[PDB]
Amino acid sequence: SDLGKKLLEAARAGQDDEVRILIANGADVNAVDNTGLTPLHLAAVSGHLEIVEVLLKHGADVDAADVYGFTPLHLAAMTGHLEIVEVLLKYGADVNAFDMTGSTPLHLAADEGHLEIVEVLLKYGADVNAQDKF
Amino acid sequence: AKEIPEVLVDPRSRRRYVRGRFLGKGGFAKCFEISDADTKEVFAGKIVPKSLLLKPHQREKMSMEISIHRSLAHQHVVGFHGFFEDNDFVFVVLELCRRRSLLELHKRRKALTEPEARYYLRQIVLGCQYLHRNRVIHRDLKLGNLFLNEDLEVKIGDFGLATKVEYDGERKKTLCGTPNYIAPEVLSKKGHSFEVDVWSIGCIMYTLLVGKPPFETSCLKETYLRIKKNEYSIPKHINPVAASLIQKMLQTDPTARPTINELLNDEFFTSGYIPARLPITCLTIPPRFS
Ligand SMILES: CCN1C(=O)C(/C=N/c2ccnc(N(C)C3CCN(C)CC3)c2)=[SH]C/1=C(/C#N)C(=O)NCC(F)(F)F
Repeated sequence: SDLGKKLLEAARAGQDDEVRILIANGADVNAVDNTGLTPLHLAAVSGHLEIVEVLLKHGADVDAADVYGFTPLHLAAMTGHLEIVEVLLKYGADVNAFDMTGSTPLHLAADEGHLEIVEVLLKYGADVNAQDKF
Repeated sequence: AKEIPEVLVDPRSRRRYVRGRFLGKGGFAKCFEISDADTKEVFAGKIVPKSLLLKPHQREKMSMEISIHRSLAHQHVVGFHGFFEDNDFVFVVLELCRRRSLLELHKRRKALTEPEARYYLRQIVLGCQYLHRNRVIHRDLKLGNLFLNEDLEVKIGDFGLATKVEYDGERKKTLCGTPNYIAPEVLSKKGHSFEVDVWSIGCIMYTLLVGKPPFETSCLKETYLRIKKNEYSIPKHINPVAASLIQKMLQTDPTARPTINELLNDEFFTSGYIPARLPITCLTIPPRFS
């Protein structure tokens, strides 16, 4: 998709108005790049709160996993974007989602010293003993 | 063509490994997450159908990968846990590298900052120095077999094109496949040795700092002519010490490149900041003090 590639670029670059236009013109909000990043992943990790909300309202898959197993919540938690962490949880993000190391958004936030995020994730039911099994 | 058993049984130990998710494939191999049904320990299982091993150069590749890798143990080499077979498949049990490879990092980041290039390149060169001192030439170093563990530590893998040097000054004359970064002496009749690994590290260094490959164009013929003629350009924004080290490694005459130890001791490795740890954000977006 040409609109898919354009929407990925707009979301990464934080171009709010270019994102609203592409969506209105038929852009796949669930477009995926060559390592599984979606527009929501790219807005989340770049700190673009308005684009995160726009994407979620236009049906963005809140638990889309990239080639590391990161959800947009993993990326928001490791980069310290508290408002995006909250918006994602409100849109039903799995607070205990596991990446391919068995790490939750909480493990990643703790490792990066984002202790405000650690506190918020514990508030929305993050389990410190979350364990991935086979 | 045979389905892979859902449970891998080692006929020696009788350890059972449950087959989980597909991880990757290339040549005759697929790789899967596998777990000890008893200990719950998780490995990468490389699985190769004997239907793809009927030719001499293919049986050679599988056997050579196993005999070379099983003899290796280093901080910067993929852990080798074992190998076994049934009637239809060869199974190789490896260390699972949960943070993918420098290929995935490259596709997301393109050009790294210099400190991050310095962090990764030192680990590549240490792993390769351990290989060269054990008389192992890898011959196929590429972003995709420079694996990362949970600590973003580089692990060299995929020893399928590797060879053992049997005597001093030996020039190997054959390869059982086509290397990713073709050294000019591989394109010639004169044979090759350890210095193909230094060429490939030069290509990887250029790619990490520049964000594209030094020789690759659309036409394999144009590419090979560029290699033979040593035609490439280092953009002007690369620091001089880094540019100079790319030029030492990307030379036509293999005797003029640095040895793996001379490469490890290059000024590049000491000329700027040496990160202790990279943050996990470095897989997706640039770092500041790194
Ligand atoms: C060194 C051992 N090794 C690994 O540890 C590999 C790890 N790959 C991983 C690790 C974590 N996640 C994935 N995913 C695909 C996930 C699936 C779920 N999804 C949501 C997220 C991604 C893949 S691949 C490998 C190889 C070796 N040797 C190998 O690929 N070799 C080349 C071959 F196959 F060509 F023979």
